[PDB]
Parts: sequence; C-alpha cells; structure tokens
Amino acid sequence: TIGKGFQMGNQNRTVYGLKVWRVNTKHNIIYVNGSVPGHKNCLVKIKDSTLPAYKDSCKNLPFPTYFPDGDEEELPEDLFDESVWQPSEPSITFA
Amino acid sequence: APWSREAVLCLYRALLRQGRELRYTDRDFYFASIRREFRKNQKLENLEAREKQLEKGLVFLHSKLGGLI
Amino acid sequence: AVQKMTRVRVVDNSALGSTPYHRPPRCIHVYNKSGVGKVGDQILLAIRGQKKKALIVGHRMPGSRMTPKFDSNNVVLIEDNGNPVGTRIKIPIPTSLRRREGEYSKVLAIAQNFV
Amino acid sequence: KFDIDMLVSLLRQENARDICVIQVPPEMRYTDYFVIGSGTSTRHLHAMVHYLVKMYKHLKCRSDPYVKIEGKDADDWLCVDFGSMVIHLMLPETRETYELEKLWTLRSFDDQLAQIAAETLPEDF
Amino acid sequence: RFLSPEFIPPRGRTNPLKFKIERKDMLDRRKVLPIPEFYVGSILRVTTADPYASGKTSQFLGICIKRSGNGLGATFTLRNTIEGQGVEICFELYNPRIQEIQVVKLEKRLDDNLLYLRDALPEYSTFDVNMKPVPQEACQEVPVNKLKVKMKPKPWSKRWERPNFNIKGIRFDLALTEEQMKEAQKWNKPWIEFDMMREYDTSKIEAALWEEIEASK
Amino acid sequence: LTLDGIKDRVLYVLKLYDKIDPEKLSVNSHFMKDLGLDSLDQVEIIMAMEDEFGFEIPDIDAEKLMCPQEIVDYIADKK
RNA sequence: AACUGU
RNA sequence: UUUCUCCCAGUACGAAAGGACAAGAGAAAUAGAGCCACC
Repeated sequence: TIGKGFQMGNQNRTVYGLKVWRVNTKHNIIYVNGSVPGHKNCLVKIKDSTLPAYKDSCKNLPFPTYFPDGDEEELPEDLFDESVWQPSEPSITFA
Repeated sequence: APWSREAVLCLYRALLRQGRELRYTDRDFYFASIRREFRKNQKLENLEAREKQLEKGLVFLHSKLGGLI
Repeated sequence: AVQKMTRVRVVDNSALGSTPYHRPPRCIHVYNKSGVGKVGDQILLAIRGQKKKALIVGHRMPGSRMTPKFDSNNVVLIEDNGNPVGTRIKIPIPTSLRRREGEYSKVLAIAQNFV
Repeated sequence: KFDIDMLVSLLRQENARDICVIQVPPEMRYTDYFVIGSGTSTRHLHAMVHYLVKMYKHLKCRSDPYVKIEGKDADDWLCVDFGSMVIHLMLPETRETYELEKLWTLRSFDDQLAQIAAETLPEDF
Repeated sequence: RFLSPEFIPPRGRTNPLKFKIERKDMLDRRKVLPIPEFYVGSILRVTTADPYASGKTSQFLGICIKRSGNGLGATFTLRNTIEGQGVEICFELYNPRIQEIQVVKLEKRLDDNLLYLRDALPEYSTFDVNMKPVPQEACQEVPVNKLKVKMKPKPWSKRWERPNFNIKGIRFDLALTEEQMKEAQKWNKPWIEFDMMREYDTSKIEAALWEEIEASK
Repeated sequence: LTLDGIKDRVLYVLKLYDKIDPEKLSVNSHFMKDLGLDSLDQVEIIMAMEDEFGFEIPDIDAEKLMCPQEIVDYIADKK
C-alpha cells in the first residue's frame, strides 16, 4: 500500500475476488474490476483466486500456462468478456 | 354559446364510436365519464374558454381518442 | 442531500403544504439506514405544526453523471396508508423512481411532469 | 410472454369495474403503458392484484425478476409495477378523486395541477 | 482544425500507451456515434437511451455550461430550466447509451464556465427544449454571445467577484460597488499571472493529435 | 325503408333518452320550446337518433330540423 | 432567531 | 463483516386456520484494506 510517512501505510495487502473484464494480448494489459492497492506504476503480484467457490478454475484455462510458442491457436489481440461492450459496437439501446 | 355548435355533435358522436372501438379499457366507465365531461362542462362556458375545451376534444377525437387505448 | 434542518420546499397540493406558513420547515427524520436523504428516500417533514411523511424528488447536492442537478429541494407527502397525501405534483419528477427499490408507482401516478 | 393484451383479458376475468390504459411515446422516459384499474372493495382489490402477479409469474417472465406488489397496505389504492406496464388498482370512489386518467390523458393540462401551491422559508429574526 | 479537449492529455506520469489505446477506442466509437463540435455556451440536444424506460429514447436540450474530463471518460454538461427548474446534466461523450448528439445552436459564451448562470437571472438560463436548430456558417468561428448576465442578490454559491474566478460575463457593476471589488481584489495574487512554473504547453501535442485523428478516419 | 317505421323508431330513440320528459312526444314534437332543450341538450338528442340509423348526420342541417318528422324526412332521403 | 467550518 | 428483502413457495406441513426449511439471487448497512475514470 502507498506509504504516507509519520502521521503509515507501506504494508503488503491483498484484494480478493476481482473479476477480469478484458485482456490486451499485444501489450499484455489485463483489465480487472475494482481498485488495487498501491500507486500508479506500482508492481503487483497476481495469482488465481483462492476463494472456495473458484477452487478449480484452471481446468478450463491453460493448465500449466499459456504458451505463445506452441501457437495452438492465435489469440485475439484484445480479449473481451461477453457482457463487456466493445468500442465500435452499436450504441446500446435499453429495449 | 359555442363558436360552432356543429363541432359538438361531430365531437360527441366520435367519442361514442371510440368507446365501442375501445377494447382494453372498460367501455362502461368510458361512456359514463365522457357523457359527464360534456354535461359537466358544456352547460355553461364562455367563447374563449369553450374554444379550449372543444379544441382539446377535437385533438382528442383526431388522435385515436387522445391516446386512450 | 436531505439531512438535519435543510430548508425544503413542499411540492404538493396537500392542505398543510399548500397553505403558506411563517415557520421555515425543519425536517426531522430520514427513513433510511443511512442518514443522508436523496431522491426517492422517505423522510419526515414538519408542516403546519404537524408531522407527515414525505418523499424526496429533488436535491441540490451534486449527483451522478448523466443526471439533472436540481436547484431546489423538492418533496412529496405520503400518507400512513401509503397513498400520497396530495393528489398532484407540480415540479418535474425524475423517472428513475420507478426502477428505484421501494414503492414509487403511486407517487409517479401523481406526477404530471417527468424529466 | 406476459404482455398488455394478456393482462387486460385477465383483468376482465377477475371483473375489474374500471380499466384505463394510456400509451406513452418513446420521448417520455417512463413506462410504455400506464394502466389504471378499479375494484369494488379492498378484498376485491387484493384478489385481482394477486391474480395478475400470479399469472405474470406463471406466464414466462423467467428473464424478468419477480415483481413485488405495492400499495397492498392501503385498502383503496394498490399498484403493481410490471416490466412494460404499470397497473394501479383502486376503488371507484378513490379512482375519481385521484383522477389518474386525467393526469396521463392531459400530461400537464390536468385541472388539479393548478391547485398546487407553494410555501416560504424566511428567517424568523 | 478543432481538436476536442478530451484528446489532449494532461501533464503527469501516466503511460503514453494508455492514451493511445484510449484514443483508439474513442476514434472507433466516434464512427458509431457522431460527436459534433461544440463549445461552452452552445445549446445542444442529445439523444440517449433510457435505462429506466423500456425501449424508449429521449432528447434533452440545454446550453453547454462546462466541459470536463479527458480521453474516453470525458464528459460535457449542458444546462436548462425545465418547468421553472434549473437542470444540469453531465453527458459522457463515449457512453454507449448516448444514441445521438445534436448541436441545436452552436455558439460560445463570454466565459468558458457558465456555473455562474445559476446565480444569474433565470431568463439567461431558460431555453426552449423544442427550439429548432439555427443556421451555422461552416467557414466561420462559432458565434460568441457577449450578453452580460445579471446576478441575483449578493449571497451566491461561489464568490465570482474574486480575481481567482475572474468572470467576465457578470454585471458586477450593477450588483457590486467598486469598494466590494477592492475587497475581492485582496485575493488578486498578481504574481500568479506572472509565474512560469504553472504554464503547460500542449500546442505541439495538439498539433500531433490532429494527424493521428485524421489518419484513423 | 318504412316512413312509419322511421317515425316510430325516431320517436323510440327520442323516448329512450331519459332527461327529456315525453309529456307531448308527438311526430311534430319540437326541441327548443316543446322539450325545453339547451344548445347541448339537442346534441345528444340527435346522437341517439344517429346511433340507431347509422349516424352520418351532420349538424349543419340537424339543428335546423327541430322535430322528429323533419329528421325522419332527412333520414328517409339519405338512406 | 439568524449567521457562519462552532 | 452485519442486516433486510426476494427466491425456494401459499409449496413442505396442516381438517382448516395458518405457514417452514436448507440451497440460490438482489439490495443495502457498517467494519477493515484500498483506489482517483468520474463528481
């Protein structure tokens, strides 16, 4: 966390249960719901959710990891969640 | 009293036809209320005030019973 | 942001609200778990020496984006039975009250002007 | 699906004495249809109000969530908010006093609108 | 060449890549929804999808009073008085629920911010919602309304008379004596206008943005 | 069409309306004076006749009829 | 009583 | 972290009157840890 000096902060903290909205493969940018502790441009540690509900999510994901070297199927540059409205899509009308 | 009493006969008659053409609403209430509207208001009015009442009814007539559905 | 004191305007045709009165209105209670009252939040208003429930329909506190910020605090009186005290509302009323959690159809069924 | 025509037919079955339906153009940011209903007595009001919701829940609307009933506490005015239509069920005497039909037929020209008055907030001293 | 304010990045340590990605989304969205050129003081009518209503859209008309935000998150506020109630709505340019944007009257006002119009007389802020679009000249600058608004009694939301606000669209003379201005001028901070540490130049950035925006087209 | 059928049917629709008192509801029964009808009162009187016989009567000449037999003739020649 | 960061 | 509503369901149960569980969903509230796209 951001340190505030004598008044504080500068303590390791973890935020749990943050969903991923989109991933940019070209720049390796992951879009994550909510806020993350620390200042902008601050390194963070990311690991799979440890909540009991999401005990085994790696079964439907690249189990060891994603290997671009294998290139089994080239992924899209920008990965979007189904609910997410991509830019250039038609204006949303609440019908 | 009216600028033209002829409009009233045409105005009132269409309201009754619309009531028979008005399905979703309760026909019984529409008939009684509409007849009240003429009886309550048209008995005594001034030319300027009457013009507003008849003008709104004319638009009421000409706009699918003024949106009554 | 309706809160302690907060001079308000009674947008209703209720006899107590309609009649002018000398005393500025000091709202007493906000019917919410939180202490701040916003649009659609029930509140208790003292009018003509009497206490009547009121529903907020406008506020001067800065609001969320894409919404109109009202220049006056507007309220509508609601009876104990749940029917509105007044049969008419004059100020434009936001239509978000319909989706807002609670019973707002009656008040909306009394609001002529919608923005 | 649950639509305007189905409910009004159901309203006829439960014998609503007064039914009024007002459509609203898209420009107005409110419900497509506003409906006003009447019933002889509070017991009749409760029965008809429950019937429409029970039919609504059975009649598909799985995508839509369950609709809570508003105004059941009041013995003279009950209102149910459905997805595309709002039905306000009251007594005949209660109906005429409120004049909901005038509100929507005359959006801003209803007579009782003028009857509203204002107030003051001056400094006492 | 009118470069919209949102494209201009603010000074900071934020990654330039974020702006490039944000601009791409902004440029791509602009194709879906046309964002007309407008300035504060212009009356606009904006069509937006209504979430509370079901399958219904609405148009709101008001004078543009303030522009804020940058990038995809940029928003604009337009003010109007409806049924005697002053209303200001902050519209996000790239929100998918804005169906269409129409500049009913493209014009500018004396000040870049018109929040003082709340303290001005209602007529200066009253605009007909149904007013039809007025003609505009493409090969001209937007008309600048130089009418000076009259204020309400001295108690205001903000002390516009102060040099910090420096509002040029207020009839201070009518409502304020010269002595009151001197009291307000006690906060002049004349050194501020002469300080070069508060100056940030985006002319080069603005010029560069123009080609990038046009290239995307 | 039967003129007598229209005469008694026109009288019948006039009889149906309740507000007017059929003290003398003759085939020549007048409206403004015999029935004491206001400007609006004659309106609905014509309307009841209009409903029975397929309407399409305009007031330009209806307010001039002033009696059931005259409308009977107007109905007879228009059918 | 109002007034204001009390 | 806690509360409320909904759902399950007017179902189970019960002669009726009346009326649940658990599981699931949505709202909030407070506490804790944070965050500045917007206001």
